Amino acid sequence: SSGWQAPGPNDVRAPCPMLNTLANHGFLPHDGKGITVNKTIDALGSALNIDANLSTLLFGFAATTNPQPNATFFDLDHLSRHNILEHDASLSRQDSYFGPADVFNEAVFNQTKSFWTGDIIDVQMAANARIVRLLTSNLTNPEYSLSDLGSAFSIGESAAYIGILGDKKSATVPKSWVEYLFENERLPYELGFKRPNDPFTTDDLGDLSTQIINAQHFPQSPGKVEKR
Ligand code: HEM
Ligand SMILES: *[C@@H]1O[C@H](CO)[C@@H](O)[C@H](O)[C@H]1NC(C)=O
Ligand SMILES: *[C@@H]1O[C@H](CO)[C@@H](O)[C@H](O)[C@H]1NC(C)=O
Ligand SMILES: [Mg+2]
Repeated sequence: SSGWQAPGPNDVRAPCPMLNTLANHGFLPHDGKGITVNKTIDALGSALNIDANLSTLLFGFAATTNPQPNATFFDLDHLSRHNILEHDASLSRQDSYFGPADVFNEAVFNQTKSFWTGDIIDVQMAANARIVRLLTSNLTNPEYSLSDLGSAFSIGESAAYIGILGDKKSATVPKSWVEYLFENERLPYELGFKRPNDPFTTDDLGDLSTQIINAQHFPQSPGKVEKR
């Protein structure tokens, strides 16, 4: 069990699979509480080689979720608060309207898996999966909404599971690694994952975000499908 411990009764968790994974490995506080900018830089750096500028940028948004105004920390359960960073049309979570939006949800992940159509997820598969969730949530959730910020996140999130868990150059990621991260909230070291030697930058996230958009082929955009 050396290196990873399931959360326990007093630990808090996020709607984010990576942050939950890093807390479980202890890159972050295992109780998912008291996460500061320096602890975010150090954990994302140590585990994943996220550069400081990106770590700092994500910290910024994370802080806005702490009920206390102008907070210097956040707990993982702050991220679950609906319509700040938590958005509808997640890949692994249900819309808050149906039930809790923070934990893994087999039904919703089943939909997303079905749009990952080979052993290797590429930008096209990633982009398709997100599209179907946006539309499926628009046509089933009467309170379906997605802020400019939420759209930006939703795109960023699909960009992240490729760029950060996979190879950003080729902009591909084995399906097995993504399924494992989502279903175990544990880095898939044993399936081949290795901390990349080259840092993952704000710019790397933007480039993949743009590749996700450019692989959306609507004849007519049905609502917020490209907003950043
Ligand atoms: C401080 C850093 C981070 C913050 C504050 C953060 C925050 C969030 C939040 C609030 C969500 C939930 C949105 C929703 O689906 O309703 C989320 C989802 C997600 N995050 Fe993160 N995250 C961080 C880092 C990362 C990293 C490093 C990765 C990937 C390697 C990542 C991958 C994802 C993915 C794939 C989702 C989508 C889950 C889903 O749609 O079911 N995040 N993150
Ligand atoms: C998800 O898919 C599996 C097939 O892998 C099925 O057994 C399970 O019941 C599905 N869950 C839902 C709620 O559709
Ligand atoms: C949901 O559906 C309608 C299309 O009927 C569209 O006007 C609206 O912009 C969509 N909402 C979002 C947030 O994408
Ligand atoms: Mg959600």
